[PDB]
Amino acid sequence: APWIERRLRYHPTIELPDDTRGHILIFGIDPITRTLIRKLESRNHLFVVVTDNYDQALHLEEQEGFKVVYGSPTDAHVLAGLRVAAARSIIANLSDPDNANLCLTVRSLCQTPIIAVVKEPVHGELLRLAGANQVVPLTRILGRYLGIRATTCGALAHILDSFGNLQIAELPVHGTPFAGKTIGESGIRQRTGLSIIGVWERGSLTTPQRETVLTEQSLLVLAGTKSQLAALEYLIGEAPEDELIFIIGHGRIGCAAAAFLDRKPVPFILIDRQESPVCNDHVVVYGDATVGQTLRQAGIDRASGIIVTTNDDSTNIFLTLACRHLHSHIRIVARANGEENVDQLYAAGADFVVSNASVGANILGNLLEHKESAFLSEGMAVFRRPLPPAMAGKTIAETRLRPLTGCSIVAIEAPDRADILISPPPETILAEGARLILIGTSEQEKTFDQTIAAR
Amino acid sequence: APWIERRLRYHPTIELPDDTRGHILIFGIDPITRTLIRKLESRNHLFVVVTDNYDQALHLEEQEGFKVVYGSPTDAHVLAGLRVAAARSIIANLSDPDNANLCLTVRSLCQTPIIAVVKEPVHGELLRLAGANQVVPLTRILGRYLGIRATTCGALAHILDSFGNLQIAELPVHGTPFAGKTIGESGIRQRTGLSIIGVWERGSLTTPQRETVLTEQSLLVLAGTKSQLAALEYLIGEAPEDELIFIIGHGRIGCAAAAFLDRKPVPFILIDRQESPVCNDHVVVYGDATVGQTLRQAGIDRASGIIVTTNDDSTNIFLTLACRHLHSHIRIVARANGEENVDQLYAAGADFVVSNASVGANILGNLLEHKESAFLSEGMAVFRRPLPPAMAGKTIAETRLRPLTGCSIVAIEAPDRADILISPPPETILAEGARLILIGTSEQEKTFDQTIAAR
Amino acid sequence: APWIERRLRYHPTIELPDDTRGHILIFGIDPITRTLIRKLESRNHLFVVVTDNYDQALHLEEQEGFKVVYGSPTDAHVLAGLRVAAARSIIANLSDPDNANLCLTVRSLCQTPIIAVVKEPVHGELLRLAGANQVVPLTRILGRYLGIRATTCGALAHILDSFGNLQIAELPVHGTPFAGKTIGESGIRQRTGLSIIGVWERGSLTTPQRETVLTEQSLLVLAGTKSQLAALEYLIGEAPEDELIFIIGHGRIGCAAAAFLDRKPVPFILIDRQESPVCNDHVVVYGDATVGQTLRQAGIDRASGIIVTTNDDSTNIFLTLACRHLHSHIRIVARANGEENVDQLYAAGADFVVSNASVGANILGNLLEHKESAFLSEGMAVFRRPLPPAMAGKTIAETRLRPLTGCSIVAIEAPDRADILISPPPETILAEGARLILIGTSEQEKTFDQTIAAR
Amino acid sequence: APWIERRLRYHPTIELPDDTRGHILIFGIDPITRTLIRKLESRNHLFVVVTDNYDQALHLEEQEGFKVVYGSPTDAHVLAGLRVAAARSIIANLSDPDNANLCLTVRSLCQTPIIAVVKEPVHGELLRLAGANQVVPLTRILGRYLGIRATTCGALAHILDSFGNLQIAELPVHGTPFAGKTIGESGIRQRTGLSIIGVWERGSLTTPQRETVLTEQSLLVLAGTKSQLAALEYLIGEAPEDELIFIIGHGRIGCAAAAFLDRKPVPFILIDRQESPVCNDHVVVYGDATVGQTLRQAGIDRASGIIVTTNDDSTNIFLTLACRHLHSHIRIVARANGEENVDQLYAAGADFVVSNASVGANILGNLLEHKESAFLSEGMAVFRRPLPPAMAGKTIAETRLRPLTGCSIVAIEAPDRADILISPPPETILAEGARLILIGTSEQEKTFDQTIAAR
Ligand SMILES: Nc1ncnc2c1ncn2[C@@H]1O[C@H](COP(=O)(O)O)[C@@H](O)[C@H]1O
Ligand SMILES: Nc1ncnc2c1ncn2[C@@H]1O[C@H](COP(=O)(O)O)[C@@H](O)[C@H]1O
Ligand SMILES: Nc1ncnc2c1ncn2[C@@H]1O[C@H](COP(=O)(O)O)[C@@H](O)[C@H]1O
Ligand SMILES: Nc1ncnc2c1ncn2[C@@H]1O[C@H](COP(=O)(O)O)[C@@H](O)[C@H]1O
Ligand SMILES: [Ca+2]
Ligand SMILES: [Ca+2]
Ligand SMILES: [Ca+2]
Ligand SMILES: [Ca+2]
Ligand SMILES: [Zn+2]
Ligand SMILES: [Zn+2]
Ligand SMILES: [Zn+2]
Ligand SMILES: [Zn+2]
Repeated sequence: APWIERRLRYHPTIELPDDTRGHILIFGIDPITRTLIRKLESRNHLFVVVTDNYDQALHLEEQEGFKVVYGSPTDAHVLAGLRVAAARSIIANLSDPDNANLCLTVRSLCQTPIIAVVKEPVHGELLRLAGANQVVPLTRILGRYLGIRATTCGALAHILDSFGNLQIAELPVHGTPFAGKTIGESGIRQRTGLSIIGVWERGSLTTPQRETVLTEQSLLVLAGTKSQLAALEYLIGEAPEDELIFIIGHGRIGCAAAAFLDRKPVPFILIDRQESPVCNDHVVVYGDATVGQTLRQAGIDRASGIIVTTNDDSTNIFLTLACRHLHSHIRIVARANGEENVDQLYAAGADFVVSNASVGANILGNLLEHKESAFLSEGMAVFRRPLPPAMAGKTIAETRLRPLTGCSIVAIEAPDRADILISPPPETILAEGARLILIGTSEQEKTFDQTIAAR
Repeated sequence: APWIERRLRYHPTIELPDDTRGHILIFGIDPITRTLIRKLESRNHLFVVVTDNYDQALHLEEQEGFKVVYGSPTDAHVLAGLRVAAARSIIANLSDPDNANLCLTVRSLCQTPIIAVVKEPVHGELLRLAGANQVVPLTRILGRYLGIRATTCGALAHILDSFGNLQIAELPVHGTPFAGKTIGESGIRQRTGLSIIGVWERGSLTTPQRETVLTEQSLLVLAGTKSQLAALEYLIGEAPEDELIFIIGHGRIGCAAAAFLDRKPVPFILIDRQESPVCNDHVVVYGDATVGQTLRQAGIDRASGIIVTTNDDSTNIFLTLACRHLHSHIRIVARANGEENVDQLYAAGADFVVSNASVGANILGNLLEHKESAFLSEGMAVFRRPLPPAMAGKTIAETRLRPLTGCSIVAIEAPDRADILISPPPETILAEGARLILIGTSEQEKTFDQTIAAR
Repeated sequence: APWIERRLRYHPTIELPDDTRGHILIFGIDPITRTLIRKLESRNHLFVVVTDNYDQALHLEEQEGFKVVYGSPTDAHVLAGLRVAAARSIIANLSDPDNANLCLTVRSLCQTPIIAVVKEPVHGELLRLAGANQVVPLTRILGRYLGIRATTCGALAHILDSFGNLQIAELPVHGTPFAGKTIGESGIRQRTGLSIIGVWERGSLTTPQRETVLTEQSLLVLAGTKSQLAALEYLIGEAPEDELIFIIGHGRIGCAAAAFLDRKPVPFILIDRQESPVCNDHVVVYGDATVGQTLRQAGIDRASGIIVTTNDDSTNIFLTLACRHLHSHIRIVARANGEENVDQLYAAGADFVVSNASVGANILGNLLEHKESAFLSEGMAVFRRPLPPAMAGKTIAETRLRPLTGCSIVAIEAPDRADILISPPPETILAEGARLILIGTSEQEKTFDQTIAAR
Repeated sequence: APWIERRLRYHPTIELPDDTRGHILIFGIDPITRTLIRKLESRNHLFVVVTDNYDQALHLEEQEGFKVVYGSPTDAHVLAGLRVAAARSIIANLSDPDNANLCLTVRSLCQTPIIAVVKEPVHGELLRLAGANQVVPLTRILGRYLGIRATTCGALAHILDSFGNLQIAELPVHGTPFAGKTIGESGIRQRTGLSIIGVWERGSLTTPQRETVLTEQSLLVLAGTKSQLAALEYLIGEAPEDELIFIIGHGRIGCAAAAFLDRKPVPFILIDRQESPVCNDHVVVYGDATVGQTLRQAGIDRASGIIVTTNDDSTNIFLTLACRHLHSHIRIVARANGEENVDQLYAAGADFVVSNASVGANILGNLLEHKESAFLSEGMAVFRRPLPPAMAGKTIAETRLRPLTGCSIVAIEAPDRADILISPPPETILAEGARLILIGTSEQEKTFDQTIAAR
C-alpha cells in the first residue's frame, strides 16, 4: 500500500497519468480554493493542486479531496505532465505576473478554459490578453461587500446597467424601513414598480416569496429603471448628518472597501500598520490597531461604523471584542479570512461577517458549474416588458417570441402581488397583466416593440 | 514498538482517543508551562501540549511528561479532536488575539475552565469577555516581584484591599531590622497587631513558626487594618535617601517594574537597545548594556539598586557579574527566564532572583489544584472578627458559621504565643483572646456584626 | 539498489571514484549552466555539478544529464576527490572572489583548463591571473545584446578590429531599409564591398544565401574595411530624433545595456526597486514597474523603446504585456533568464527577446569543445585576400596555403551573386574571382602577399 | 551496525556513556576548534563537541575525529549528562555571556579545568571570576600578529616587561638587514647580548641554531635588557620616511591591529562597509573594498603596507590579488580564516599570512598538555643570570637549584658560541660560563643572588 509506503523518505508527484481527463487543476492553493474543493464534492470531481514549493507539497499530501503535484507552474513541460489539454478547467490564483505567465504558457498548448483571480482591478484586461477567459477581481468584490454592509443605513449598490434601460442593484436591509417585515408589506413593487429578482441569505440566492420575512442581514437583488430605483432611494431615507466609517487595515481589501465608500460619498478613516505600496489615493493612519491608544487617538470614537479587515483572523476577532466592549452602539462589519472563524466574529459582537472563503469559493464554483449559461448570456440585453394584451392566456411556446423577435423569456412576475417565476417552462400560461423579463440581442431589444406591434 | 516507529519518517499525532477524560491541555508551550508540567507530575494527570508548528511538534514528541498534538488551536475541529468538552481545564498561553480566538471557540463547544495568561493587563477585561474563567497578568506580577526586591530596605507591598476591611500586604525582609530575627523577637503579632499568614522561601509558602529564622530572602504575608499596616511602616525605620534604581531591559516585565516603582514614589532609570513598540510613558536611555561604557554614561554610579531584566539569561548573568564587580554594595535583582539559570544568577552575585518559571508555575499550579475553591473567590472579602463571648472554647464545626450567615474560616489566631494554623480540620477547641480570619459574601459579614450578637 | 536508496534517508556524494577521467565539472549551477548540460548531450560528456549547499544537492540528485557532488568548491581536498587533474575542463561560475579562490586552488593541483564567468568586466584581468584560461563577461555581453536590439532603428555594432584593417561588425536589421528584403535585394555588398559572413536568426548562425529573407529579428554579421562599414552606415539612413529608451531593471545586465547605449549618445532612463550596491555612475528612478503610475510618472509616455531587464521572468512577461497593451507603438526588447519563457515573452508582445540561458550556454559551448582552436586563436588575425589567380580551379589542399603561408582559409566568397562558403572543406575547388577570408598570425598575414608572389 | 543507524531517520546523542573519563569537550565549534581536534589527533583523546543547534549535530555526525552531542550547553542537567566532572578539561568557545553562564554552571558541579576564548579583552577578568582557569583573547593576539608583520622594515614588539629587568620582545626579520643571513652570520647573539629564545616559522617554533637560515618569513623571540634591545634597534636602522598602512576590515581582529599600531605611533587608514557595533576610537572610510573606486579613492596609492582582514577568505584572496597586481612593491599581510585557504593567499601575492586556525589551535593545544607546563612556569618574574661559580662543571642532578631558591631554569644558554637549550632535563651538565633564563620569582631574584651564593 501507500500506507506502508509513505513511512519512508518523501518524494512528490511530478506528472499525472496519460488518461487523466476532466480534472480541475488549481494554481495557488489558499483558503478560498481549499473551500472550493470541499464545496464541489457533490460531484465526483478531480482536483489537482499544483505547488512549486517542495515543502508545501509534503503537507498537502496528507489532506483529502485533492491530489498534489510538485513542479514549476510556468514551465510547459510541467503543464504537459498535468495534462492541461485534457483538463476540465484551470484556476489561476497566483500573483498577477505569475498568472499572465501561466495563461500564456497554457494558451501555447491548448484552449482549456481558465478562470483567473486578479489581484488588481486594472490587470483584468491584461489577464484576458494573456488568455484567461474568466477574470474574478476577488478582492475588489470582497471590499464592496464590506462597504455595502458598513453604512448605518444601507443603500443601493449598483450591479448592472444593461444597455441604458433595465438596471440591476442590490440593497442591504439593515438601516432600511423594510427590516423585520415581509416582502409583501414592504410595498416595494407597489411604491416603486421594481422587480425583486432574489434574496441573498447565506450565499444562497433564494427566489423571494411574499411571506418571506427579511432580517437585518437580508440582501435584496432588484431590477428596474434608473427612475424607479430613485423612487426607492427616496423611501429608505437619508443617512445621519455625521456618519464616518473607520477602516482597520488598508491592505488590498480595505483599500477596495474604501474605494467603494468614496463613490457614494461616505467619509472614512483608515488604519494600517504599514504604508501600503499600491495606494496613492487614500490618506492612512499608521499604527498597530492592536496597541492601546492607537485607535482612540486615530479617532475611532467618532465613528458611526467600523470595518475590521485584517489579514489575520485572531486579530479581527480581537478588534471586534474590543470595539464592541468599548463602543457597543457602533456598527461593526468584520472580515473572515478562514471559514472556521466566522462564528467567533459573531460571538465577539460583529453585525455582519463577510466570509472571504465562502464568497470566493462560491463565485468560482458558479463559474465552473454554470459555465454555459454565463457564456450564452455574454453581451446580451436584459429587459422588462408588459405582456402584450393580445398574448394573455397564451402559453410561452404559443407566443413564438424567440422565432419572431429573437428575444426569449427568462422570468415572469405575476399580475397579482405574487412571487417571481424564474426560468418558466415553455408550457407556462401567460397571465392577465404580468410583466416579463427577456434576454435578447441589444439590437433586437431596440426593435422588439416594433415587431410585436407589427403583428 | 514506538521505539522502531521512532526511526521511521516522522508523522505527528493529530488527535486524541475517545477515552480521554480529565486531561489538561496547553496552548503555547514555554519555560513557564514546561515547568508547570514538571511540577504537577506527581498529581497523576496527562498533559497535552498543542502547537501549529510542525517542527516544534517534532522536537517535542521525544520529550517526556506530556504528549503533543499538531493542530491549529483556534479551530473547532481540532479542539474536538482534543476532546475539549472532556478536558479538566485549559491553559491559554498564546498571544492575546490568539487567546481571545481560542477562547470564543472553546466556548461554542463546551464549558471547560480556561486559565489565560495575559500579555497586557488592559486586555484582562476582554479575555474574560472572551470566556476565560481566570486571567493572569504574569508580566505585571513578575514586574512587581522585581521592584519589591529592588528597594534597599523593602516596604509594604499591597496585594488586595478587602474594601475598607482588613488588607493583605507582602513584606520583603532584606533591608529591615527584622532580618535575622526569628518570629517573636520580631514580635509582629505582639507589638503591631497583625497576622503572619505565611513565609515564602524559594517559591514555596511555609508554616510560619516562632523558631523559624527570617533571612534576607524571606517574604512575609500580612493581614490587618489601615492603621495596623501603617503601624509597621514606621517599625521598619527610614529607607535611606539618595535612592535610585536602574532597570536594564525595558520590555513588558521591565516596564511593569518601572510603573510599580513609580506608584510608591521611587526614581528609576530605564536602559534598552530598542525602542518599545508598546510603551510611551517612560523615557529610555538607549544602548547595549553589555558594553560598560554605556551604563557608566547613564549615571549607574549614582544608583542604589539594579534590576536585570532581559529576554536572554546568559546576558542577565553576564551583567550581574559586571556589576557585582564594580559596585559590590549595590542591591542587584535579576530575572531568570529559565529555571536552570537561577543558581548561576545567584553565583554571579544577585541579591534576589525572580525565577520567571518558578513564579509562573506556582500561580497556575494553584489555580489548578484549587480550581473549585478559588473560582468563587471573585468579589469575596477577607475579614477578622473577635472570638465570641458565649461561643468561647467550643469546637469550630459546632459554632455553625456556615449555617448562620454563610461564613467560613480559612485561618484562626491564638491569644498566647502559640503558632497559627492555616486551613485547619473541623474539630478544634477555641481560646480566650482569639481572632477569626474568615471568607464570605460581601453582605454576610455585615450581618455577622449583629447576628452573632443576637443568635 | 538504486531506487530503494532513493527511499532511504538522504546522503549526498562527497567524491567521485578514483578512476574518473575526461569529465567536465561545473561550479555555480544556474539556468545558463543547466542549458549547457542539455545542449551538449549529443557528446557523451560527463558533467559533474558541485555545490556547497546541502539542500540544493538533494533537489538536484533526482535530475538527469549530470551528477551532483556536495563539498566546498575551494577546499583543495574537495577538488582532489573530484579528480580535477583527470578532468577535461572546468567551469567557474561563482562570484568573482570565489572564482579567484577556486582557480588558485585548482592551479595548486593541476593544469586543467578553466573557463570562468566574470560578473565584473574590470575583474577580467584578475581571474586570468588567478589561473583561468578563458574569461567570459556574460553580463556585459547580454547587456550589449539588449542595447543593440532596443534602438528604433538598428545600427552597426563593432565586434572585432583585427590589427587595424579587417573589421567585423554586427547589424540588427529591424529599423533599417533591409528588413523584409532578401539579402540579394538589400544590395549591401554591391554598394559597400562588405562580406556578409553570417545571419543570426534564433541564436543560430546561418549561411547567407542571396535569397534568404531578412526579417526584423535578423542579425547580419559583416566583414570589411572601416571605410566599407562607413559606407553601410551611410546606407542605413539617419537615425530618428527624440529617441529615448526606458530600461526596467538596473542590476548588472540593465546597467550593462545602459552603459552600452551611452556610447552612441543615446538618452535613457532607468528604474529599479533597489539602489544599486555596485554602480555609482547611473541616475536611477525608484519603484516597482509592476505598480501602475510608477512607469507613467517616470515618463514612459515619451519613450521610443523599452528594455525589460528584471531578474524574474513572470515580471518581464507582465511588463511586456502591460506596455504592448498601453503603448502599442513603443518598441520592446525583453530579457529571458531561463529558456522556458522566451516563447511567452514573444506571445506577450516583445519585439525581440534575449535569452540569457541560450546566448550564455551557446558561448560556453563553443569555448568548451572548440578549446584547441579558441585560445589558439589568441594573438591571431582575420584577413581578406582575392584568391590568387593561379589557384583558380585548383583544390584547397592542391593550393597548399597552410603549408606555404601558415594561413588557413576559413571563408570563400564566390564572384557572382553566389553564396559565401564558410569553413569550406579541403576538397573544395576554388572559384575564378573569389575573395578569401583567412585566419593566421599578423606576421603570417604580412609575409602572405610576398610568399604568394615570390613563391 | 553504524551504517544502518545512518539510513534511518537521524537522532542525535544527548548524553555519553556513564563511564567516560579524560574526554576533552568543546563548546562552540569553528575553524580553530575543528583544527584543534585534527592537531591533537596523535594523542588518543576523545573530543566531544556540544551544540544546541539541531542541524549542526546532524552535519557534524558524518564527520570523523569527534563525537557529537546535542544539548543546551548551559543546562546543568545536560552537563551532568556530558559527565563533566570526569572530563579532562573544557574549551568554552561560546560568546562571552554564554561562556560566563557555562563556567558557573559547570562550577556548580565540578572542579574541572576550563579554557575560555574571549571576544573582548575587558571581559576576560569577568570570565576568570566566572570559573575559567585560562582565558585567551584570540582576536587581540591575532590583530597584533597582523600588525607586527605590517611594518615596512619590521621593528621590535614587546611581549613582556617583567618588573623592569628582563624584557621579552618579538622581531619580524622581513625588511631588516638580518634577512637572508643565518642566525650565526648576523651576530645578533654576539653583538646585541640579547638571548635569542625563539624563531617563528610557518606558525611553528623550535630551538634556534646558528646554521638555521632567517628568510623574510622569520620572526625572532628575544630576551634581554632595555639597553640591549636599544642596541638591536640601532642595528636595524631607521624606519622609511613617509609610511601609511591600509587596513581592510574593521572587525574585531581588524580593530585590534589598528590599536596595536597606535602604540608605536604608525599612521593607518581603516576601510569597512559597516559601522562597528563596538569601536568608538577609530575613524573608518566606509565602502566595499571589492568595488573598484572604494580603495583608490580612499588614497591607497600612498600606502606602504596593507592588512587584509575580512571575515571571508575568498574576499581576502581576491583583495590580495587586486593589490599585488596594482602595487607590486607595497607589502601585503593577509588573514586566513581557514587553513585550506592559506596557500592561495601566498599564491595571490601576500608577503605574509596569519592563519587564525593555526595560531589559535597552537595556543589551545599548548594550554591543554602544557596545561601541565603552565603549572610550573608563569607569573614568576622571568629573569636572567650567569652560573654561580660554585655550580661550574656540575649537573642539575647535583646542584639542587629549585629547592634552594624556588626557581627552575627554563633555558641553559650553552657555554661557547653555542645554541640555547629550552626545557632541559634535570640530568643536564652545566658548563663553567653559562647564562640561565629562570622563570622563578623576583622574591627569589632579589633573593637569588643572596641565596644562590651564601649556600
Ligand atoms: N494590527 C494591525 N493594525 C493595522 N493593520 C494591520 C494589523 N494587522 C494587519 N494589518 C494590515 O492588514 C492588511 C491586510 O491586507 P489585505 O490582506 O491585502 O487586505 C495589511 O495592510 C496589514 O498591514
Ligand atoms: N544587552 C541588552 N541591553 C539592553 N536591552 C536588552 C539587551 N538584551 C536584550 N534586551 C532587551 O530586553 C527586553 C526584555 O523584555 P522583557 O523580558 O519584557 O523585559 C527586550 O526588549 C530586549 O530587546
Ligand atoms: N518589479 C520590479 N520593478 C523594478 N525593478 C525590479 C523589479 N523586480 C526586480 N527588479 C530589479 O531588476 C534587477 C535585476 O538584476 P540583474 O539580474 O543583476 O540584472 C534587480 O536589481 C532588481 O532589484
Ligand atoms: N568587501 C568588504 N569591504 C570592506 N569591509 C569588509 C568587506 N567584507 C567584510 N568586511 C569587514 O571585515 C570585518 C571582519 O570582521 P572580523 O572577522 O571580526 O575582523 C567585518 O567587520 C566586515 O564589516
Ligand atoms: Ca476560531
Ligand atoms: Ca545555567
Ligand atoms: Ca512560461
Ligand atoms: Ca583554497
Ligand atoms: Zn487605498
Ligand atoms: Zn514603559
Ligand atoms: Zn549603472
Ligand atoms: Zn577600532
